[PDB]
Amino acid sequence: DKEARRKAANILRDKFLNLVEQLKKGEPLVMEIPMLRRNFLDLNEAKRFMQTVLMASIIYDALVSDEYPTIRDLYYRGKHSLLLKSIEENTWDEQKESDSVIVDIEVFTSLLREEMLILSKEKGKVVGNLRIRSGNDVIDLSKTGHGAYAIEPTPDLIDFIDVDAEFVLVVEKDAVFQQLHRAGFWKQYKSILITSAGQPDRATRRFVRRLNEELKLPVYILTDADPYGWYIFSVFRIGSISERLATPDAKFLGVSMGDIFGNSRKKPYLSEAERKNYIIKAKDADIKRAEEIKNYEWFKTKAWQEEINTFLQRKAKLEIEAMASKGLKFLAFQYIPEKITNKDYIA
Amino acid sequence: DKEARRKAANILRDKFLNLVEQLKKGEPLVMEIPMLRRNFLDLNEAKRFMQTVLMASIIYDALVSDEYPTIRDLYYRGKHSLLLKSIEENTWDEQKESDSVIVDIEVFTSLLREEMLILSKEKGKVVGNLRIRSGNDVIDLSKTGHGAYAIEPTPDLIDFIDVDAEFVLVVEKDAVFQQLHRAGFWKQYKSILITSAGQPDRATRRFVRRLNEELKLPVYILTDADPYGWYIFSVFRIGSISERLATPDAKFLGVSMGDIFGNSRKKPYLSEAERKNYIIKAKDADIKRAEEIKNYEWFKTKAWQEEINTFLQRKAKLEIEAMASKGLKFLAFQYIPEKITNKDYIA
Amino acid sequence: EFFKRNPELAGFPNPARALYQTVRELIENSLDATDVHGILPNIKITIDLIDDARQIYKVNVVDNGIGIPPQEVPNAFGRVLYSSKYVNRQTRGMYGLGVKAAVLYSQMHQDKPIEIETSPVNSKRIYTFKLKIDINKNEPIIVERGSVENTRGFHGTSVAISIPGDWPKAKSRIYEYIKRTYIITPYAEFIFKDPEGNVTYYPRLTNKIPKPPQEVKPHPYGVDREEIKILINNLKRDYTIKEFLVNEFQSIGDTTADKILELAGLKPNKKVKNLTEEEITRLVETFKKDEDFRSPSADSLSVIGEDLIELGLKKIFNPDFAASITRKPKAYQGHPFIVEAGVAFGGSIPVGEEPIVLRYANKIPLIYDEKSDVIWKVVEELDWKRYGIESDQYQMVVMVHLCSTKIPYKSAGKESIAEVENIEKEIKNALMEVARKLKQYLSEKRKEQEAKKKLLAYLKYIPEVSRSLATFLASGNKELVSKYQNEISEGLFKLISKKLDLINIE
Amino acid sequence: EFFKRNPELAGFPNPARALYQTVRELIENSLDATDVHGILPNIKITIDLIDDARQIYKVNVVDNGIGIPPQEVPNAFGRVLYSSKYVNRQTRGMYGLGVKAAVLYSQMHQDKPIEIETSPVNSKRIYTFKLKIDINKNEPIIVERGSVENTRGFHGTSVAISIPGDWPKAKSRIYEYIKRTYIITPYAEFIFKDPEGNVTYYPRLTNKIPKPPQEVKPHPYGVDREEIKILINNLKRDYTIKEFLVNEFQSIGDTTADKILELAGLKPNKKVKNLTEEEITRLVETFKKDEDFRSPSADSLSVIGEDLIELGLKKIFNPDFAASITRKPKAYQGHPFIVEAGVAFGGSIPVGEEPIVLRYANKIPLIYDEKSDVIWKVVEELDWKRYGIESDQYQMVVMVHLCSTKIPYKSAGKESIAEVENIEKEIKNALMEVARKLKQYLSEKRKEQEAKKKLLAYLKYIPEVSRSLATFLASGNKELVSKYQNEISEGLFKLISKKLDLINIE
Ligand SMILES: C[C@@H]1C[C@H]2O[C@@H]2/C=C\C=C\C(=O)Cc2c(Cl)c(O)cc(O)c2C(=O)O1
Ligand SMILES: C[C@@H]1C[C@H]2O[C@@H]2/C=C\C=C\C(=O)Cc2c(Cl)c(O)cc(O)c2C(=O)O1
Repeated sequence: DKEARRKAANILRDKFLNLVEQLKKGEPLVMEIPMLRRNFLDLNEAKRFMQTVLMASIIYDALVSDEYPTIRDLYYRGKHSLLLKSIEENTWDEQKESDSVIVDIEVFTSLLREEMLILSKEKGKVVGNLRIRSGNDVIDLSKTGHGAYAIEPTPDLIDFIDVDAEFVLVVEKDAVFQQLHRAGFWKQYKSILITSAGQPDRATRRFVRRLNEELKLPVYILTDADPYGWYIFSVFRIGSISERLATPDAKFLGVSMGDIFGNSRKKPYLSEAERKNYIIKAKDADIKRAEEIKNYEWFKTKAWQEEINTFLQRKAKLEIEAMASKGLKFLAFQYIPEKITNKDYIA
Repeated sequence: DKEARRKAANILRDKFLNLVEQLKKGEPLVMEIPMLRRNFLDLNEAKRFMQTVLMASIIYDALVSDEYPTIRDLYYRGKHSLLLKSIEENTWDEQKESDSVIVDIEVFTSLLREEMLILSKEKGKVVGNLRIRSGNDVIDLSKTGHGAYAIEPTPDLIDFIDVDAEFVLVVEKDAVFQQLHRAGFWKQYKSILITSAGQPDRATRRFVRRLNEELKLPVYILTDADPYGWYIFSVFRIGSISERLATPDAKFLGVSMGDIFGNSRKKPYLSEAERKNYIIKAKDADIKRAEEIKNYEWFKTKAWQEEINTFLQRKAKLEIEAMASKGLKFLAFQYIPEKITNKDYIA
Repeated sequence: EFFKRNPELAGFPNPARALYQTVRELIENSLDATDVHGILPNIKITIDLIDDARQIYKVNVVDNGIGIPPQEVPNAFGRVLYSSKYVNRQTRGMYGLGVKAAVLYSQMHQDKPIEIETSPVNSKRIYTFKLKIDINKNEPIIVERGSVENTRGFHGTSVAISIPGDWPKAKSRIYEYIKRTYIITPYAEFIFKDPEGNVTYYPRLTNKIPKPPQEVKPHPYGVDREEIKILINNLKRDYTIKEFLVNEFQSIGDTTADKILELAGLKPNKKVKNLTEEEITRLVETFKKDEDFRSPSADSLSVIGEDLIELGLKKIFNPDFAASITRKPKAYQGHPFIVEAGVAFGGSIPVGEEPIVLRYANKIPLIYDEKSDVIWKVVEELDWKRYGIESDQYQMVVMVHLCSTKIPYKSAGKESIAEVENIEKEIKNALMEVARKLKQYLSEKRKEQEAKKKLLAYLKYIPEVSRSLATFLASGNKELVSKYQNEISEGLFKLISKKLDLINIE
Repeated sequence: EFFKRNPELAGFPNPARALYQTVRELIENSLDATDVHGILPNIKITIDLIDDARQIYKVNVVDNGIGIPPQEVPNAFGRVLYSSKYVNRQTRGMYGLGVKAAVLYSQMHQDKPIEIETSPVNSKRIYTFKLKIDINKNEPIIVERGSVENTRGFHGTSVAISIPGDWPKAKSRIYEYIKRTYIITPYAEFIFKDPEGNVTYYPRLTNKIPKPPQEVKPHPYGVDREEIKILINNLKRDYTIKEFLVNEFQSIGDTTADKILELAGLKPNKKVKNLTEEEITRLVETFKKDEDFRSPSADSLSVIGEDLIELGLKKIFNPDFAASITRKPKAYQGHPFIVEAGVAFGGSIPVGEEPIVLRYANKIPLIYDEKSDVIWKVVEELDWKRYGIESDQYQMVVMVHLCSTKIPYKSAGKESIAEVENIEKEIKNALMEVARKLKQYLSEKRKEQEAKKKLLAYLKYIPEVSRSLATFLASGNKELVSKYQNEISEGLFKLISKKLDLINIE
């Protein structure tokens, strides 16, 4: 009784079968990889081929055969035949290898794993004034007890209906999420509140840039002082460790250096006292990472720079908990609202 | 408009305030820690005291003040006063320290963090023919799209209503869960299917042993060949790294050694061929762990032993994916059903 | 006679060791010429080097003591004394040849005289001598004798003797003499000038000079054939045996005596000069056996003092604690004896793995043979843990004095004491009677450090549990500061359960 | 005359080196007595030790060659040859004293005769001799002369000479002679029996004996005063100068000659016997200058062969490849010359850091002085990388032959070739014309290994993409096995785009 689902399971095959098919037995063909052709008639390249045109069919077959393949489930088709040649080697040897072959196909076609149905392994809750149909149900995201809905690793077959908010807020620590949630932030200041859980997964992403893109909702996110926190953010405006389906122009909301120290222009949020003991001093293995990023072509651009070296300079960071340990009331009806309306953040 | 919630926020205080109160200024008192009294009038013990009777009040205050504290939020009350003594030290120095002081209180009272409201950091999905009220909503766990409900780190204020199944199945790999789920296992063989996500959290637990205890539902769980997989299990019948609110008599369902090799009594589940290449050979840093557990007082008991050394003996393990890569149909309407009705598992 | 070919026996084995000897012979004497007659002594000791080729030195002692009656000058230095005429009052000084040997060794290897000067108490002039000796027929030859005028209120005795020795070989050992004599004799003022030109001055730190020793009548249980004879042929009148057994010995009253005559079986009213060789012995037997006498009175003895000790070893070690003890007198073979003992601890004393042991016999230090001493035994034998000492290395010093008219020496004049049991036991206990004191002070050190250890920590911990426990009372933010204090001080006092103190640290 | 006091110059410096000489003198000759007259030679070489005290040996060569016309026996061994009468056909053998020197050295240090035997082709009996010599007046004395019966079809020449030497010092160097002569002359059969009792037999490996060398008329540009004289006084009739300038030299036709008479300025029809000392020279000048003659014909030369070489160094090194080359003949100072060259590689040849160089002048090996050779230069000078060689260590061997009637030797008879430029260049190229045969074979080795490298890998990869690409066609599980093969072989053939082969490997 499957629907918008048996949509893709079709646009998949036909708009694929055709592209990988080349046969054309007039003259010797090759694939084109735009990011570099791969001639089957090479040496260094010979093996790289049989690997693509395999891990591919494995997909296309498991595709019409109504299966739901996980990436590893697919790695485990290394060695597919009995031995024809008695060399008196393996198809692929290490998952890493198999994966790359994916990503290559993934380009040749234009279709991202999740669209070919290879369903992977996703986490990341969400909650808010939002109503979707997923598969055969419509589940309302307000009415959720203290729990929370957790997206489906295929978040592209998921229809929006009624919405009610002005901004999406992406928080990184599951523990704090449970806090913002059991006060009621997302209802008081109409919003949708979603957490990743640390490193953002491959499709807690897609959800986000879909909110931001199809519903015109602005996205603020928040984590720790450290270079760690700057990273989370990085991923959210591109996709883990250098397609174009992750959201740029997301917004960084604190915790800011000046958040803890101030400017001659603007008051600090931390008491001089609390600060001496909440601040965890900077190990030098940290100051490395900073100086590596301070260089990334999408930090270099802004006066995002400003808030980097200020750190390179005060050698100091704090955990988000610390701040919230001031007590939800503050974190709820002061920090966010103040900062947000205040235009205190980076863009 | 809070209810079964303003329940606890009361049974908390009164059945607490009283216990920690001792004042009784007749003669010099102490606390009793059954797992060993702690005399405030000692030396080695002096500091251990002010630590308990602090991290305690911090709880009791934040308790009537309608806050929702996370463990760390609480650690960040190290140093609470200005210096009275010019030693020309800190309250607590490392989260590890603070934590223990919790667990201690936790006993003195009889109440588990989650019951005092300290809400922690709770991740583990669930799905099935089950209906609960949580807080102010009733959310049905069948009607869930491809998503799935994610329990609340306070899973003790959560009422059951209509149930419909005969066993709960606890799977360890989120990726495989998404598979069992989008075929419909839990509906075909009426069940509730929940995954942890690796190491089981402190309250994806409580949920389970509450299903098993209050609804009389039998619990089968499955993971990888390795000593890793045996561990997951371990936790599930006690609680990470040596109260009595984790479930014993849970059930281990494969993947079994004989699962991959057979017995002269009973046929094996993989082809001889697939084996040569799916089995990942045993590193010696592994055979250690095994010989460590083969000793744990709750493995030693059973002929759980049998299936330990068989491994100590064939130096071999496989990943759950491997098996599933045989293709859901098999994993769905053969593996589980066969094993389960078959009494193929350990108890 | 004997010292002529067997030198090493009386303490002159070789050039070097002889220097040390002569020095401790002159001091020994010079004191007993002052502090025993009740004057604060001012001794000066200078050694000079007057010839490099042959290694000849000039030992020189100058006191403010009484001095020799002029005519007895020769019969003190030149005459060679056979024996050590049985002793009747405590003195300094081993053998019975003493200062005489020094002059004898001086005429054997070098050709210079012995310059001497004396001037008795309340004397007219200063009588000067310069003596050499005739060794073959025992009689001193006067080279020079004269007298000048006395610049008032002067009395003293200057002795100057030249001998061959080895300064560098015995240096570090002589310095130990002066030093260690100074300790147990702080009522004195010493100056020492070595052949190099190094001066040392140790100043009088008080003037409580102890009671001196008193001469006393011989005691029965400790005399025999030889003596009795010389007590008799040394008389002046016709004593009877009676008188003689009573007015000549310690411990012999009318009825107490008569019974001795019943034993030896002798008539009571018989002339004394009329005693055969055998009759005597038949007496000296019953002497040896008779059961109940009294104790050999110790008024012939002399003590350092349960304080001069303290001062002595305080003003030179500067410890963190000191203590001493003087026992009641016991008795050995017709003679009395007492043991004194002390210990000093901590402070400036050098940290080492074992204690330092200073030995004292009759108000003189013993330096050589500390290893074969009845004392070196006890104080190494003693279990120092049953008395406080926790550590491996520690700074302890131990002083043990032994005095009597009859000091048992272990071997042929080798500077250490013999293992006489009855003595060894009074030496032990004496140490125990201090050792359980040192333990005391070092038991109140852990105590005094234990308070400031707690009472310090608590001042930090009673405000916290105070506030905390108060929040539990009133939930409303008003009592916070009221409930606070009314149990802060409430708490505080519940602490003077164990120890009482009011302390403000700011 | 000269060899009497200056021995070392013709190659007899000392006992040992002389042994080696005598040996290579007898072989040298014995060959030129067979292979030049067209018989497969069977030489036997035995050295014996007949006296230990004085170190005397007995070199012995026995062939199946022609032999000496009996009467010319003495005038071959005893007579001392002044000069080396200008050469007109290639021969083996340096100087102009050769085998004569051997017998001369033999009569200087030992007292035994020279046993000789000969028997001409188609001979009646065997004529035996046993000769000694008179050194002072140059004439041989016959000690013994006789003859016996010939056991049919026999012809040969047995020479037996005794000399003093040092076997052990020159052993390892003689063995190199035989060996290395064997290589370039495999149409022969050699046996060698050393003084110890070691036998060695190298067997004939074929019988393609090369063309022998032909005698030929002297060439103008390379003759002078001395010769012209002896061409004249060696005549029989009255030649005129004309005839004489034509029928007596290479290169001199009617019109070609007349112009020489225009130069030297001589009447053409003049008696020859009537030529003054100066007239001659005025001729030998114009000889030296005249521009265009022809080439000194090389029908007087003789070659190994672009094959006997191959075989020779194949049947003894057993390599993985061989090649040789014989050049066209060039010309030098009135004489002709050719350079042959060869190389062998791999297989059995010993792995070492540098190549082995065998030198050959006029069909004889050169052993001594390989370091000062015009050849040892080129082949060390040559850049072996511009020809394949990748490795540091490798197994290569190189053979360079040089032959002419006028071999330029560098120093006073020291067994190595002179750096005549025009020669050195034809020696080079010759090596290049082989060396670039080496690069070829080692270019078809990477080729042959490149096929089995691909064509092997593909057989593994064309079934997989085959199946895979077939699943894409029909989705239904029926064509799986039909589409499969109809493009497996379809694929397979698209591969014979590059290389053609049908291969079954099981
Ligand atoms: C009469 C005095 C005091 C006597 O009571 C002292 C005991 C023994 C002395 C014995 C002597 O031989 C005299 C003597 C010597 Cl040897 C000496 O080196 C230094 C001295 O000062 C005296 C001395 O002055 O003796
Ligand atoms: C007449 C023949 C053939 C001559 O053409 C050969 C050229 C030179 C020979 C010179 C000789 O001295 C004769 C000779 C020697 Cl020495 C010898 O060791 C071995 C031989 O077989 C011959 C020989 O038989 O000579």
